[PDB]
Amino acid sequence: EEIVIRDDQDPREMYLQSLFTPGQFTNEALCKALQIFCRGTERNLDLSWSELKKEVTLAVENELQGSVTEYEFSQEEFRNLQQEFWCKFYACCLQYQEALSHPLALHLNPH
Amino acid sequence: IKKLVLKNLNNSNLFSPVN
Amino acid sequence: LIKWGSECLATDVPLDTLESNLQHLSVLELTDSGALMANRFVSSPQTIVELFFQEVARKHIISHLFSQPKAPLSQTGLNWPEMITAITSYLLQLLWPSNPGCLFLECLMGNCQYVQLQDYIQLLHPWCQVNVGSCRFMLGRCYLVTGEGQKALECFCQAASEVGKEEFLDRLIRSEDGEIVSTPRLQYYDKVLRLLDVIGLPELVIQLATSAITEAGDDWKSQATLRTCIFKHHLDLGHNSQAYEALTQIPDSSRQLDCLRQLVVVLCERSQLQDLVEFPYVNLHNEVVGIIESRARAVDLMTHNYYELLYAFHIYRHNYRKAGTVMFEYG
Amino acid sequence: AGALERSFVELSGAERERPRHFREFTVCSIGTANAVAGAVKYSESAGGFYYVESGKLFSVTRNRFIHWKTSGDTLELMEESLDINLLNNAIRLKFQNCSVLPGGVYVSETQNRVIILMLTNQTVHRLLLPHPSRMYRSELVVDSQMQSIFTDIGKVDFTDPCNYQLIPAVPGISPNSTASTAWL
Amino acid sequence: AARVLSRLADMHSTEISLQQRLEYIARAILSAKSSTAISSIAADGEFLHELEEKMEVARIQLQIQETLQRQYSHHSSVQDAVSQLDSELMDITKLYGEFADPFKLAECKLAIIHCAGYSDPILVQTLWQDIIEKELSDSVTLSSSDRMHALSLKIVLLGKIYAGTPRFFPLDFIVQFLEQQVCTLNWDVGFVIQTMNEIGVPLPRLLEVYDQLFKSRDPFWNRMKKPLHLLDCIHVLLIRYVENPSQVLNCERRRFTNLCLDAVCGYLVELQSMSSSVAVQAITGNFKSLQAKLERLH
Amino acid sequence: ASRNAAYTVDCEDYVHVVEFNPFENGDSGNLIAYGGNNYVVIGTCTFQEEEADVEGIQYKTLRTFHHGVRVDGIAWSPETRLDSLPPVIKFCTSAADMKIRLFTSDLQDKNEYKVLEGHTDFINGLVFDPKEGQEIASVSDDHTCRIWNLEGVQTAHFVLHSPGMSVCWHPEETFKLMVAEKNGTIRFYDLLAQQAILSLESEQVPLMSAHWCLKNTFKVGAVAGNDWLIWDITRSSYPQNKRPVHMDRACLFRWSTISENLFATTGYPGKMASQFQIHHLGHPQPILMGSVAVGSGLSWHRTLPLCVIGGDHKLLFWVTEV
Repeated sequence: EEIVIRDDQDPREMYLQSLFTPGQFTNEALCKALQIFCRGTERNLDLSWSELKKEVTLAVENELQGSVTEYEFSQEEFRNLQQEFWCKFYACCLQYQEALSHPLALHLNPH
Repeated sequence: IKKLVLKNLNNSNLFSPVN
Repeated sequence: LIKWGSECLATDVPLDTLESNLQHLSVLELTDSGALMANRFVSSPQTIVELFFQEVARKHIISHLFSQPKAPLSQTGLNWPEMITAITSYLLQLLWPSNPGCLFLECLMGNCQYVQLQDYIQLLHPWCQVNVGSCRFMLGRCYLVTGEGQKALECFCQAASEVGKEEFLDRLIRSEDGEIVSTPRLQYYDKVLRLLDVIGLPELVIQLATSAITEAGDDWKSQATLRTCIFKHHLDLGHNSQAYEALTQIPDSSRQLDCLRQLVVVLCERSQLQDLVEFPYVNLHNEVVGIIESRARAVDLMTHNYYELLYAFHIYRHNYRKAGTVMFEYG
Repeated sequence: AGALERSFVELSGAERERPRHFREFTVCSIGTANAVAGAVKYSESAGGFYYVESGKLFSVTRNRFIHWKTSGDTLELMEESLDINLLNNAIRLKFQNCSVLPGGVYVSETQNRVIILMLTNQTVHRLLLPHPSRMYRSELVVDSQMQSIFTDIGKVDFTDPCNYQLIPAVPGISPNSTASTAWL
Repeated sequence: AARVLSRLADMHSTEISLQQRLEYIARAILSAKSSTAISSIAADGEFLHELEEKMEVARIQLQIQETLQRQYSHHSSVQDAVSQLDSELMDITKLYGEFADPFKLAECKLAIIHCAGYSDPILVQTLWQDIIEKELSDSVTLSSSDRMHALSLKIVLLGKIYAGTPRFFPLDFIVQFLEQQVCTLNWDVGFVIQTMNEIGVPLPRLLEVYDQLFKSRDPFWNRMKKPLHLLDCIHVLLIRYVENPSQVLNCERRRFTNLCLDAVCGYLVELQSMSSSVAVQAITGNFKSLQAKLERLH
Repeated sequence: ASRNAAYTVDCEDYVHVVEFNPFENGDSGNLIAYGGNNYVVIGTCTFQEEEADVEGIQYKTLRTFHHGVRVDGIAWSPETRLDSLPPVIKFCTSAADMKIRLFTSDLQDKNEYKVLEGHTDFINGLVFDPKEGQEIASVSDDHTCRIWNLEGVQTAHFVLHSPGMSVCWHPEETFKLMVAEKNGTIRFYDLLAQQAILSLESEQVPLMSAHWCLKNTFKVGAVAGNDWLIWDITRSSYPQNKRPVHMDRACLFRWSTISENLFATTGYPGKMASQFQIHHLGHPQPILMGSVAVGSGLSWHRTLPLCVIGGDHKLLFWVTEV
């Protein structure tokens, strides 16, 4: 539900590892988080992993750029805003991975 | 005329009805 | 390391970058691997362990499991609990850090996974003491395909210590031609010299063939072809005095006729006419004189100073009597 | 071998592919346009089927199966395979002015056709597809990608009275029953 | 008759309405070739080039409009464009800018630039690739022997115009590209040698090209698994010289028999550095058989 | 087409790396350093573009230092000067024996240097303390960046997520270091907190070389796979300008010493020659293209729009428009 990030680490690296690590998430969860975080119209996001990372990071960068309202700021305030705007994406992916992990039946082959 | 002149700038939309 | 290989992504490598790498790997005779072309219509990135399963390990695991079948194959059913457990168990054995077949590293090299192949060899090297020559050779293949080719030569000179020990190195040296007269290291050095000329890094062809001449101290056949190859690469560039010595080491007294016939032409056609004159060479004193005399007796006397060149040559070769006859014919 | 297998582990099939393209087909159930849109939300549900030759080392149905998911007006269907990838396997069937019954999907094999029997709150349906041993003519596949039984479904008439039927209001469905069973 | 055949070949030539007035071009050509054969006046042969130049532009406009019918006949303004590529003589500028780019007829863009004149190295090299790859394209329905013969006829015809002007005939590039096509298509090793021989390219200058193309050690021959190919070309070229020595001038031939022995010694040093496969053994035999004929040509 | 070199100089051995002196400390501004299979050479280059009584070029050797190993990389100290009595030549090199050599010379007949040891495969990149000259940063295939003092002690280090391929020290904020990694990441590190600051991505693997624009410190530039890549740190973690550059892959990058829109890049050694290009952010193309026999290294003259590349027994030089 939350990621530990050290003070020798960039928060964008840690979240872009976890979001794209094999079998944490589905493309079906990530694309739903992306469509709704972008507050979008009906984009059919038929994307690969190496396409999808770019639209995900650029969506977070456009929202983060949308938050810097003054002309002078600290590297501490930047790392805090970076970590908020990534957690705010990650928890959205997790809620769409819940809603796609939910169980509907068993299937068995006796052959 | 044998001479050729490229002019991409203004063309007529081939795929389209005429105004 | 098996967690990391099961999480680490394979690269989106182009077909152009794969068919070129395959035509750089056939240079070693290693591979019936033409089947790699059949399946790359995939809609997803794989991990380096998934890539290894689909294009190598599954082909071996299913050969092994049906090698000695406990009932006729038209009467064996598939039992999922025994099948999946045995397939994953043999994939773990084919990923084990001490496995002497090198097939995982060969899959990464064959599929151009040359960053992940440095990081995997580096996570392995401080504590595993198996496949060490195979790992320095395949790290040398990384350093070639990243352009770090002088590190690659040192990694091949390291891996050369371990030929005659590791099935991948002792596989790399194999042939259908049966003149088993050379050393396993000279077979390995030829396989790497083929690669360095098929890439075209002539420094490393010159340096490695010099390092091969010490482990090739008798054979005469391979000495004559390798020294002809050193002579050629020096002369292709401009190393006319290094070409010279690599050539005077040629034991094949027929090749030392033809190698001069390249050198004298290339020195004339670069106008490097002093290199051509001081020149101790061995053997072909008569043939150079016959080429200059036949050229002098065919050309116009006021267009090319061939008689004064031939005089200067006969004087400097302390043959004043032939210098005199040449100047008298000229007058 | 085996042991006694005292526990199992779940692995996801969390594929890193582009989102599997569910080919959507509108089942325009003739006559349902008189329905009152007080739609009964049931639950969602899923299910599956196995070929009778799927366990055999030399079968064109070896390691193949069929599975489905249901929500609202919609039924989703795929064929899957551990052996060779299945082109055009993904489909979606969408029942106008109806709602699907949870578990109201049944599959029957025959030596010529796969037959799928489907139930909504107002219409029953019979879909028919080729069996793989009528598509393919060989104990040798050479193709590194196969076509699914679902590939050719764009040639089926979903308004044919041999395939679709409006459920008669007498005897009539017991109100809000999901439960059914269908067979050949 | 020419001043009324012009008034059936001005406004009036493919038809540019599309099909009856190509008979008027071909018949005006027949009438002007009949005029000049009965009465060889300047002007009735000057008007003949006007008609045979109009005849290739006419065929390019036919290649355009039928390709709109054959590809795009479900678009509304193809009826407009068909009625336009009907009624008038369109120049190379109209044919490219108004039709072949808006419809994107790559086949017809290649057809237009084959006709659109010639001008110095980079564009000259593109146009020689365009001419080769059009004749490779439009011959796809025929066998390798017939496609060799068609490409030979094209490159021998245009080579007999441009080989007299070495800004417009980039011999060295045409030889490399034709051999890279032969190496791909699996045509004869005698092919590019025959084509350059039948243009009339001086055989010593033809050798200077294959000599430098081999010395390039181009990764193409290696990437096509034929790393020997240009030595087989040099063998066929030098055997063709040896068994017809009239292909070198009776003063130059002695200079050339040196250069051929000097080069054959070079290629035999090269070959005897290679791994001794049956091909390297056979070609070492072929070049020593060639040496053992050149040693009698002097 | 290629441009011929404007100027050429010949050597005792092959050249594998070459770098000009970037510093303005006491008449040292025209010094050049280069490395071969056995040695490092120090000399000077005057050009007709700086001294009006010179036709073309005056090259001059000052000292060869023979140390019996290849030279793989070179970095200058800011302490280097010719105005002093004696002069001070101070620099370091990397070499095939996985070690750093610190040289300090008064231009007497000497062959004296200090060795620093502890990297565990080859060393791709070196940079001094750009201001006081008292430390050296170093990157290697051993997955480390390492800081070292003149006493030869490792003073700090950072672990990387691939081989370290490039390193740059900030000249004013001298507590900030840039590193670039074979995985395609470029990171910034703080030397006083001993922590990471931020990172950038190439989209491309391998990354082969990166450089920091010391005429506009918001600009980063690199090569990876077949492209050159340029970022602006005030905007995005991805390359604001990206272009395919070399067919045979791309190897080195250098920003111009004098212009924050001018830079150069090399390909790999293509069978007989390395290809190179000069690029300008105002242009859709390279402005200069070049080709060199086993062409090696890449550097820029301290004051001229002039670049240098080594190779087969030579240094070769090109002048460009701006």
